[PDB]
Amino acid sequence: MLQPKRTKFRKMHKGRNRGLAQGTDVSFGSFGLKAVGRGRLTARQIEAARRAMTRAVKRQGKIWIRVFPDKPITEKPLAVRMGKGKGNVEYWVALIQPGKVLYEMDGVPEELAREAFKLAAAKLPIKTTFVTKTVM
Amino acid sequence: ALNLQDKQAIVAEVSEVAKGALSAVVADSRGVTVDKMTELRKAGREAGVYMRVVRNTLLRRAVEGTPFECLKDAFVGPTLIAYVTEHPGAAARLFKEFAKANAKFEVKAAAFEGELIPASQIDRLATLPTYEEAI
Amino acid sequence: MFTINAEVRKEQGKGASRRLRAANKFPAIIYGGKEAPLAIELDHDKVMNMQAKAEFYSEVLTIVVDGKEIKVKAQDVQRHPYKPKLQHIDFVRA
Amino acid sequence: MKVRASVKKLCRNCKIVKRDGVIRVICSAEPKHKQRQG
Amino acid sequence: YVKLQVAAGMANPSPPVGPALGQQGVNIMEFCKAFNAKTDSIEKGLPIPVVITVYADRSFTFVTKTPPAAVLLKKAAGIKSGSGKPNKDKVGKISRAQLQEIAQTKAADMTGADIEAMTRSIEGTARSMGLVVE
RNA sequence: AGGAUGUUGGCUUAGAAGCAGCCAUCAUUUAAAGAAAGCGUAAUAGCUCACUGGUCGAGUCGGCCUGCGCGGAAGAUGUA
Repeated sequence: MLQPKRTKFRKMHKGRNRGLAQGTDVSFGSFGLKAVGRGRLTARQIEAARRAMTRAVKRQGKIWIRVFPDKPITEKPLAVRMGKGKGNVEYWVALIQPGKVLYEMDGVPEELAREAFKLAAAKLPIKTTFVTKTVM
Repeated sequence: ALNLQDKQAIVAEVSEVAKGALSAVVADSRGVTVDKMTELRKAGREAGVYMRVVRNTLLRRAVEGTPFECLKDAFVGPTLIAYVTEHPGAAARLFKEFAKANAKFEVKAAAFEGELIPASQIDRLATLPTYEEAI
Repeated sequence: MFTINAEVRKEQGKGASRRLRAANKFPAIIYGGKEAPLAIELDHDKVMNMQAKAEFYSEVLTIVVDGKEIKVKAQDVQRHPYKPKLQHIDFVRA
Repeated sequence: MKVRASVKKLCRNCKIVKRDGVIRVICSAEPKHKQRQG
Repeated sequence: YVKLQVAAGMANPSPPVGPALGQQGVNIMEFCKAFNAKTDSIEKGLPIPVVITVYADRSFTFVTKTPPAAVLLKKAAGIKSGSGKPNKDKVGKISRAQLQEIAQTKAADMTGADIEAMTRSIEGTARSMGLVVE
């Protein structure tokens, strides 16, 4: 599970998730999984989708993970009233905007990359699409 | 399937063989296993006869180049052509005993002389001796 | 060889450019050389098919505007964030 | 009969049919492949 | 109608031949010594394939063929067993000449129009069994 | 209608013959026919696919962008 090794602060504001994404094109590999929806990606979802793609291509070629869950999310335990300070950090998320490229793959045929990305997309809470590297 | 460049090349080659040969025998060969074909191929190579199954459309194109344009009508149904390029006949001969013996397929029309040859009367070619008989 | 038909834009801005993309077109610009830059409109899907070929970004294209051919090269392309669409193209005079 | 929300062709012989507004999968080969959306 | 690969001047055994065509209606001893009778001329220890041909009255005829390519290639490489992992583990060498010999035998049994073609097929086998042609 | 030859490819195994598994996947005759896509056998056999010739005779194929619909959709007094 991806997680920052250390942070300047432990807890962060909720914030908002407006706007479109940066890094909207395949920059390392040849095929990419681009998010068309908006939402959060927990570190477990990222790891689950990575394993689904890693096993799909039988550990072949190269795989990049363009996102990183750097935002901590706190929760209050059960049977606890409101107040008495912010909750404890439970997991980390990466904010996703439409157009964000999540994963990139290289070294495999396209027809195999589509199935690998299709298996991984089933683990993610946001709608995605298949993209390929283009001549800028 | 077969790109247009393919089929053009298939025609060209069948046509070039048609120029060199001297006796063409055409037959149906549907409903015969590949072993009996493989056997007929060793009998063709042995007897110096060139054997091809080719699309009836595609043969009509080869033929027209000369002098087999009588054979057009022989290209309705499954077609097997027999080009005796070295010596004449022997194919006409070979096909009939092979035809009779195997009671599958038929044999259509042959062609020598730039004249179509009728199914029954092919017995002419199928009895012409050796070259190599005039001595 | 790619030839493109274009029309000169009547007005610029965010409001005008979004109306173009709603009308199955998209703006572009032609600069380079000593001439003044020229703002043009392009038919989207027709240009979208041409840019799908790798030589579109390497060879020299001709844009006929007011019946006048201009030889240019594709400089930069602004694509839609998540749709197979174009938003803007920079053309530099060859 | 498999009653699920996502019906799909499981082999070459599976056919998609819509009967009375219900998407169904009928297979002339594998009776296990018989599905209906529900 | 059954096909076997039997050792030259050897026949009869139960796990080898017996049961196999024995459970089809075939007279064992007859085929045994007829087979051996005609396969006497074969070199010692050449495994030869025979196609046995039985008719409704349990009587039979058979054809003898040339030994398998794998066999001749085993003998030509002087080995006993093909590679367990052909083309990952190499287990020997036949010259182009040995290929050609085997090809002419198997030519009596091939479908190649030329020496070269037959040889190429034999090479195909030789590759298939991790023997290099050297 | 054909779907062949080396050949039951090599290894393994009691057997492993396209079809438990491992490795290889060449070559021939080909119109075409994978050292086999699925069923089948103790292993063969046997069925079928890929592929190709024939018949038919003008369209047929599968991706994208979008509009509107379908399923997914089970609660308690009574349609609600």
